[PDB]
Amino acid sequence: MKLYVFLVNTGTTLTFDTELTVQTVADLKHAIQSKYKIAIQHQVLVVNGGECMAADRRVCTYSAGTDTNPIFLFNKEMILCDRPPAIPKTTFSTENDMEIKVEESLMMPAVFHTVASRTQLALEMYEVAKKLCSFCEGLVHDEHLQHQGWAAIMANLEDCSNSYQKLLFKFESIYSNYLQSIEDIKLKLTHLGTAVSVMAKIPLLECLTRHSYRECLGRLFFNVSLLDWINVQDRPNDVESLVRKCFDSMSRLDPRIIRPFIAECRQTIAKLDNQNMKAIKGLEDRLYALDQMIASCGRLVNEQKELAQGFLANQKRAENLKDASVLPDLCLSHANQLMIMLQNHRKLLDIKQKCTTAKQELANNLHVRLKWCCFVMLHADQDGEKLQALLRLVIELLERVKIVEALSTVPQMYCLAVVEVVRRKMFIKHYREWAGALVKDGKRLYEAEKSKRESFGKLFRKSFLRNRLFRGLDSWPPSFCTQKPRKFDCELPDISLKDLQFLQSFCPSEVQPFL
Amino acid sequence: MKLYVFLVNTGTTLTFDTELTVQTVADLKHAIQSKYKIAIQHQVLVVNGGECMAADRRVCTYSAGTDTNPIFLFNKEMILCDRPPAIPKTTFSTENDMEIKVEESLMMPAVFHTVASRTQLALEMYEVAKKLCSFCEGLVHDEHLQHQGWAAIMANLEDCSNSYQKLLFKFESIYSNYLQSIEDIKLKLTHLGTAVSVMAKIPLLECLFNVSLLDWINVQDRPNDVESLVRKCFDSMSRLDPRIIRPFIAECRQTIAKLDNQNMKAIKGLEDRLYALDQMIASCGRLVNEQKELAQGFLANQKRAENLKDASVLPDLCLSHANQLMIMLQNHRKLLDIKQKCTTAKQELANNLHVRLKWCCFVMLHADQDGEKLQALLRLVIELLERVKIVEALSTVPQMYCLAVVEVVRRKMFIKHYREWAGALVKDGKRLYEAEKSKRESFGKLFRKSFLRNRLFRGLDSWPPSFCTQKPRKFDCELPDISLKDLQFLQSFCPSEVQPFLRVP
Amino acid sequence: HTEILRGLRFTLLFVQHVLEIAALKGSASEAAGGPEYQLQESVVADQISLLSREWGFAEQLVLYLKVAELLSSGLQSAIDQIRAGKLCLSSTVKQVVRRLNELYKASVVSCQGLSLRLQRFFLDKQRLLDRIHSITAERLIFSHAVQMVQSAALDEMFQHREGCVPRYHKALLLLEGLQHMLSDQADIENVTKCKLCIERRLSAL
Amino acid sequence: DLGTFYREFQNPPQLSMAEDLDSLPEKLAVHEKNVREFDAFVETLQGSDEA
Repeated sequence: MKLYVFLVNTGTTLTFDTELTVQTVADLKHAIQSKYKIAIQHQVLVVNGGECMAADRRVCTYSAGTDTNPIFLFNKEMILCDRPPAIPKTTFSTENDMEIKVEESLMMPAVFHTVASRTQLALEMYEVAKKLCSFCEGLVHDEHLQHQGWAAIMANLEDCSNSYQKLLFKFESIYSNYLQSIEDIKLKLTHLGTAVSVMAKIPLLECLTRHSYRECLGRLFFNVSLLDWINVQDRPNDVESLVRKCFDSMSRLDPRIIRPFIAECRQTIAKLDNQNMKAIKGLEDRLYALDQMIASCGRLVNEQKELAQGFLANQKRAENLKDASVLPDLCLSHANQLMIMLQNHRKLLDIKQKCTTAKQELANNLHVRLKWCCFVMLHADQDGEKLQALLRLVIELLERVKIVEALSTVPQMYCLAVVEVVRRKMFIKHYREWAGALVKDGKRLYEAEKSKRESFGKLFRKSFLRNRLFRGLDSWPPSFCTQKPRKFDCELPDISLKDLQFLQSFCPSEVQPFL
Repeated sequence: MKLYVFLVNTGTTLTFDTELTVQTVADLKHAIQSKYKIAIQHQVLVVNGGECMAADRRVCTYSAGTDTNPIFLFNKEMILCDRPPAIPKTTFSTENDMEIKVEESLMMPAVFHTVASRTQLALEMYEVAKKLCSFCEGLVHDEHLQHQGWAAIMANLEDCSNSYQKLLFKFESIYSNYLQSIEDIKLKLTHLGTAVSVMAKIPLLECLFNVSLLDWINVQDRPNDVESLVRKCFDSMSRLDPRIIRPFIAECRQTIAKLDNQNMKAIKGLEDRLYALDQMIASCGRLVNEQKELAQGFLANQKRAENLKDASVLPDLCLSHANQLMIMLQNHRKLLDIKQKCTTAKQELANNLHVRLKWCCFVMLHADQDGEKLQALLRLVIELLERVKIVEALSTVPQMYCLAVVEVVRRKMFIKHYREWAGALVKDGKRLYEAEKSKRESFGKLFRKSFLRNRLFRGLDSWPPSFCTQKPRKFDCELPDISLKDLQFLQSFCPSEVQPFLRVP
Repeated sequence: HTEILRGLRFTLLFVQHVLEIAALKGSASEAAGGPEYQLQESVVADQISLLSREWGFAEQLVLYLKVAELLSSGLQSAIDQIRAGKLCLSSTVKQVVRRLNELYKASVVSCQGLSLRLQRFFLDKQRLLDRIHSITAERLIFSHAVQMVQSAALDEMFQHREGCVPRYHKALLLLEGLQHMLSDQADIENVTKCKLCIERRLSAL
Repeated sequence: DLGTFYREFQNPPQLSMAEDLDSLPEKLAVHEKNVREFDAFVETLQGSDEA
């Protein structure tokens, strides 16, 4: 067996050693350059099954390429060539000899010597008769491989089409979300702009020094506002930049521009789904007729080679006999038979020309169909690139929406946080006074009771009644509320009551920071 | 290595298989009785250093058994008998037959066969003298072993005497302490009588009905009640009064004084006995050396006689033989005198050790009975000095009863106050903590730990310690339910003597 | 045939000793004597006993109840063996059975009287009597025998070697009957150890 | 061996009252019955016999 590749558009099989299994797909195109020669850029290769051979894979992967299943190749440059590509015609020189010598032998009288010369002529011509439709069997391969490669590239195109359909479906789903999210983001962007306006006149307290703890003295006037901090965190983005980019993306994603593009995408889907070009009108019955004619090869051979062998044997015997009563009639009968077999041989020539003509017209229709296929491929590539870019933009919008939502509340959360932190700073004061008082009293109680109990036990330890008549005298108080509770809220910054004052009087957050 | 044991009383070597070594003292006694027919119960066994055999320790643990340091077996049978034992000898008629032949050989004329008889006689005589020397040395080394036996029993005696003297001194000191406390003990007993009279009246509360505290004290550790304790103390005081103990300790000190009789522990004439018997051993060795020399000279003279066939030589050579024979007879009688002196010295040492051991056994038995008596008296005194501690405890019982009642009622009152105090504290603590936690949880829900949780307003995730949120653990759970009513009842009924311990908050 | 008379006679002797123990437990607390007798004892110990006598009365009652049970069982055995012809009807059986009957009558009367004069004491102290685990006649008899032997040994050591023999004999005869009363094998082994030690001493004498 | 005799006797090892006293009256009734029966029998112990 051997590795094989087949060129479909020109209908040309390619023979390769099975040994080449050790080399990649790029190496296989370069092997087509090594034995044959066509520039790699022209080479488009697909397998029965439709997979477009990835350059890095080795042929061992793909389960085809044999004598009985080469891989399909296409010179898309030749396809893009305006011309209908011509036949890589083979030079069948033997036909010239056959015609010339056939006429030569026919001209001379059909005497037994001339009939023997015609017998030799038959030995040559009607034996190469087998070669003729052996070559036509090569073409028979060519034809059914053409159908198979046609189907393979159509599996490839259909795969591209389902990828296109899924991509557009996801696009229209995310845009169905955007259907309401566009007005929602308009509202939320009004909200963010409102928030930006709000951040003016709500100063970032001098408690910045404490919020950035490491700097307080560690870095060893301007009323810095919440602006120039919100955007300072996330330095490169101005937040105003966030609004600007949201508006820009909204404009590009507007249905005004988007819906016509999706209409073009739908038309691209329709063209990808063009069953008319995807099919060939009656190629199956065409190949069925070709099957009938290749069968006619064998049938007619069963006519000729029979007659030829019989004539050869009979002429040998009769000429060796030199019988004048048998040679004339038998030889002339064989001459008329040779005339009819010459008609049959020429019929071989017409069927050869007919099958080559079939090759040519299928190749021309296939040239047009590959032009359509390449146009669809290019349109699909463009549309896929654009769809991916716009999907990236849509997801950018659908993430910046959450970023805007987060950054919108920041004045509300600043107010809530400042009020809560002052509340805790005062509640800890109250709780500390409270715990101090309670612990003082509890320690007093505990020490007094412990002193009394020990001063008694010291007397009662040396007694006969201890633990025999009187029980439980060795117990102690539960030591409850005796020691100061551990710390809490020590990590809260030193925001003053005067800081809430610093805010509220001349920095309107709209009342909310009021306690 | 091989095991040997000794009967010091007579001085007979006892030899055993090594199988007894893996065995122990009791097995040693049984083996002694079985193989040598000495009763087990009569066996007193001692090692160098003065240790007496406990029946438990394996014999080798006591480092003895070799021929130079065996176990010493002292027989009670032989000390119960008044007379000293008899000692055997190595008996042979060969000595007397040899003497008779030497006397006869002196009167046998000068002929070759006579000289042959002479040389045979002398060759045998050398061996006889050698065997006499060996037997004598066996006896004398056996004596030198009887001496380590006596010294071992002396060591045991000294250890026993020191222990007995220490015990007597200890009892004398403890008895002096008791003697200076007889009046105090009697006063404490009178006080216990008073305290029992008091306890008879103090009601016993339901710490578990005309039950008094005395009845409760009585039902404890019966039938050893307080009356039994007092009478036992009085019995011991009766048994320990100095009119008995002082004479008894006088008799004891007399016992130690007789234990100090160095005239019996030390063998007088020991040094002389060694100085004489070892010198006699040296003399017998020299005598046997001369005997061997002259026997070989006899052989040489026989060699000369058999070859010098001249009739004038044999008579003179036989005169020389007669002079030599007289020399050999003198040497033989000297060796036999050495034998007699050694045997009589062994018998004399046996008798002297017999008398000294009779004295030692008597002294040791007297000291042991005195030790038993003193141990009993020490136990009496210590038990009495503990019973007086019990007596003092019982004397102070009635006061401690009232004080414990007062303490229990006060503790009930304090618990009543403490539960209220803790209830108020926990009420307030739970109120405040729940309010604060509700507010903080509300703020956490509003903040959603999302927006500025740590970026700007750092560390809002902190809570109060839940201090004073749960009530204190239980305490004073086992105290008897001594109501204030019970204390009032005791103040109503208890005698005046223990009222001051009740009339207080 | 007459060995059963040995059993009855031993029962008689043992109860005649337990009755002596009971009498000693009575009002007259057994005091010491001689010039060494501290005159303070007859004051202090006598006072305490006069204060706590009723517990001694209860001990006397349990001892009398135990001797009543012993005599009842012994006489029931004698009754059965006389009725069945297993025991000789006359001769020495007469005197032993009649003496057992006399002692039984005395014991029944004594325990009835002590119950009558302790009825009030029991009704008063019942609340305390629950906590105390009942003191049994076996404990009392064993303790009395042990203390008798200890006292006799002390007296013998301190030159009184003559009057000790009867005390040892009485202690031995008490323990001989005490073993038959105990059921726990540990207690029986203890009693046997003490009895065999007393036997060793008596043989030494 | 008086010494070891005492030494082991220095302290030989030792060997709800309401229940026994509650059972007491029945016990004494039983005892009275028993004494009556024993007296009634021993009154009849006048025979002659030997074994």
